[PDB]
Amino acid sequence: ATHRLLLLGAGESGKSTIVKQMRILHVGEKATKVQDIKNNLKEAIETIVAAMSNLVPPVELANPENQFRVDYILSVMNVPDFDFPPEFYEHAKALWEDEGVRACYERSNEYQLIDCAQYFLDKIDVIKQDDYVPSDQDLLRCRVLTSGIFETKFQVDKVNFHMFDVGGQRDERRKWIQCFNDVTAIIFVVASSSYNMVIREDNQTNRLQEALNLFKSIWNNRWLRTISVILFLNKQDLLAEKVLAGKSKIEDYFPEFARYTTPEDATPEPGEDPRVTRAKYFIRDEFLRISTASGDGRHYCYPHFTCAVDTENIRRVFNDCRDIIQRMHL
Amino acid sequence: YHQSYDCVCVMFASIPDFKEFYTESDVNKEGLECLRLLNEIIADFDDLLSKPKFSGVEKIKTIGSTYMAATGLSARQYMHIGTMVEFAYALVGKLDAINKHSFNDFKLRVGINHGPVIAGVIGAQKPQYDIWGNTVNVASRMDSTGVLDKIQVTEETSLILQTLGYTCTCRGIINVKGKGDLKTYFVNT
Amino acid sequence: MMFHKIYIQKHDNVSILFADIEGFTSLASQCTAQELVMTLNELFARFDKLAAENHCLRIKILGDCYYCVSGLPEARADHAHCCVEMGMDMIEAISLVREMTGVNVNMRVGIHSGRVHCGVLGLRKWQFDVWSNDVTLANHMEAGGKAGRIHITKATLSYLNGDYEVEPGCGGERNAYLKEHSIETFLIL
Ligand SMILES: Nc1nc2c(ncn2[C@@H]2O[C@H](COP(=O)(O)OP(=O)(O)OP(O)(O)=S)[C@@H](O)[C@H]2O)c(=O)[nH]1
Ligand SMILES: C=C[C@@]1(C)CC(=O)[C@]2(O)[C@@]3(C)[C@@H](O)CCC(C)(C)[C@@H]3[C@H](O)[C@H](OC(C)=O)[C@@]2(C)O1
Ligand SMILES: Nc1ncnc2c1ncn2[C@@H]1CC[C@H](COP(=O)(O)OP(=O)(O)OP(=O)(O)O)O1
Ligand SMILES: [Cl-]
Ligand SMILES: [Mg+2]
Ligand SMILES: [Mg+2]
Ligand SMILES: [Mn+2]
Repeated sequence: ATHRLLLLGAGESGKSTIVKQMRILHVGEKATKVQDIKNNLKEAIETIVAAMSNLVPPVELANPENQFRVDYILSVMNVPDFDFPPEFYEHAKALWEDEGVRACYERSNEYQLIDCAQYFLDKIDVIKQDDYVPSDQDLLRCRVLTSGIFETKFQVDKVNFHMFDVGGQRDERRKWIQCFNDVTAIIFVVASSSYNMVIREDNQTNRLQEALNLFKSIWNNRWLRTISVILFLNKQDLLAEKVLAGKSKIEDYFPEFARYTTPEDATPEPGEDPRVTRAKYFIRDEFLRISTASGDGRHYCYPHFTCAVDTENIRRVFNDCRDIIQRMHL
Repeated sequence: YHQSYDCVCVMFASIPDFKEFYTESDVNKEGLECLRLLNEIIADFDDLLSKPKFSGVEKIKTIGSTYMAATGLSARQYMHIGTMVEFAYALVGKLDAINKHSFNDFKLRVGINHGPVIAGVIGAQKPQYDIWGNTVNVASRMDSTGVLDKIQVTEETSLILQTLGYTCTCRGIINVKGKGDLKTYFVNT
Repeated sequence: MMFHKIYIQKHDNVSILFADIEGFTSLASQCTAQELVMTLNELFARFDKLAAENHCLRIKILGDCYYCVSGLPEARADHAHCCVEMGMDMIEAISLVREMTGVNVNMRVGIHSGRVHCGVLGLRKWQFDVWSNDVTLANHMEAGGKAGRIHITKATLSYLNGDYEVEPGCGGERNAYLKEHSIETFLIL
């Protein structure tokens, strides 16, 4: 018995991460990913530093000494083959310790910053080493844009799976069609914590709103009328962290949130703050509210709260997916 | 048997961007998945022929991803020409619908001409109806030298369209392979 | 099923031949629609007969463009030879029709071998056809050919088993597609 799962969702939602977790779960190369991890690191610091003078109001450095390091970073920003001299890591680390740089980082939702920014900058001392070996979590956090369609195959209890990973950005979506025919089920990934952010494509469209429009496009599509959708409400960790912080209020981006109460049948995790419960379920309902409008039994929607960078959470939710495929005879 | 006609309107509707969309990989089954979409596109165009307002439209064939059709084969002596332009608008609606569900942005490029043609079957293999002539050649040139989202017509075709209440904008004089300098117009939508 | 049933099947190890008239638009601008059709029917009827004699399956006729494939429907290891022999007879037939008609007819011939997808598209007016990068290449080989000669690719030459004498094609310098794709062409003597 073989199943063909397709991964859809907007860019940076976590699709490629889900595929990686499949290898760590159901399936020498770490030496090539190092270069990518360093690029993420470089890209992270330069983006924060470049945004400082462009924000309204601008963010000032806490240490005038670091102004020279800022000048340093900006000069090498477009260097094709960067050789990463030990100097770079020193300057980068010093900037990351500057309070000004931190305050700018806090307002990262006001510009385009990769998700692994904080993860890598906190371990510069680890990556700088010439004998550095990437951990599992490092490879999971490493971000590299997907362009084209990739196929991954794995077995789970003698059951075959063919997982297709595609690009989530606008220009790439034109390729999805090539995987619509005879798809066992679709896995729609959503970056739940991206409610206070806008897409890269135009710098205006709200990231969560884009997710919603895209889901409505897939759920109501003419060639997917009988195809069920497994909805991964990804980035649960960043969602909770944001909700608790209290700086960005969900109701400032999605007004309707002010009239939302937690459903009775809600199953919160042990020790989970009510505010987090209320937020994660609100987001789930915005998506369910679309899946409810049409379909009429010829296909359903199966929600799941998810954190792709957690092999623990993924093993659990994917097992739940395994059950859905088999008991529904898909 | 071949039959002559004096006033038949021919149309060639292309999708210039399809060739680029088409690729062969192990994921798309050596281009089969791409052809699956072309089949959906042609099918939606073919379904317009059943609309009562298009009963006078004859689909001749499909060259690759180009759609070839004609009106006036079942013969305001000129209304059939205006109808051909109405059919070209409807294809755009159908292609826009496909784009919506396939996350693409395919655009149609039309060319229309009118005049005498010869209709019938040719060769010795299969009974395939077709139309020939300089009129059919020029219609096709109006497509290949056309612009995306535009309908390019010839001078006399433009005059007929105007009598029917159509606005046309001069594209200028272009050197058409085999014909030389021809003045052509763009229909105003 | 939400996708229309597709009537398409894949086929490996086949050959594709294209043939096209040189300056057909210029020719159709000189003689009556009747003459053009009589001349064109005199030519293609013979081709169609020559097709069956050479185990070639005629696909379709696009005005002045004539094309067929070998290895279809049923497989045949003699494929490359069939198209080569088909071109041979074709070029000769063109010369006879040129003599008794008086019309200046000349055609370029092109051949390539590889895989294709074949069948039909849409709902109305079905017509057997072929699609694939290899088919696209064969089409360009014709465009990059020479008046009254058979232009073949290296891929096709490897199926010929050395039964025909060829010479450097230099198609790269006659057609942009052939160059950008690093194609090595030849010309059968
Ligand atoms: N903290 C956190 N980071 C996550 C989570 N899921 C994914 N990420 C990170 O977000 C980034 C983007 O994820 P990725 O998988 O690359 O997106 P994508 O959907 O494949 O993106 P694309 O190819 O359409 S452009 C990666 O750095 C990844 O590690 C999550 O649940 N929590
Ligand atoms: C459908 C896609 C693709 C790529 C497939 C293909 O091989 C073609 O259909 C051929 C070559 C092929 O079908 C043979 C006939 C003809 C008429 C020569 C085609 C056109 O040139 C198509 O392009 C156009 C412009 O319609 C092309 C190239 O399109
Ligand atoms: N019934 C038809 N079906 C499809 N295409 C047609 C039909 N009638 C004519 N055509 C087309 C439009 C013009 C084209 C013939 O001209 P073509 O573009 O081959 O050039 P040409 O013959 O003038 O010059 P050349 O072949 O030397 O470049 O074939
Ligand atoms: Cl998203
Ligand atoms: Mg990706
Ligand atoms: Mg031609
Ligand atoms: Mn020609």
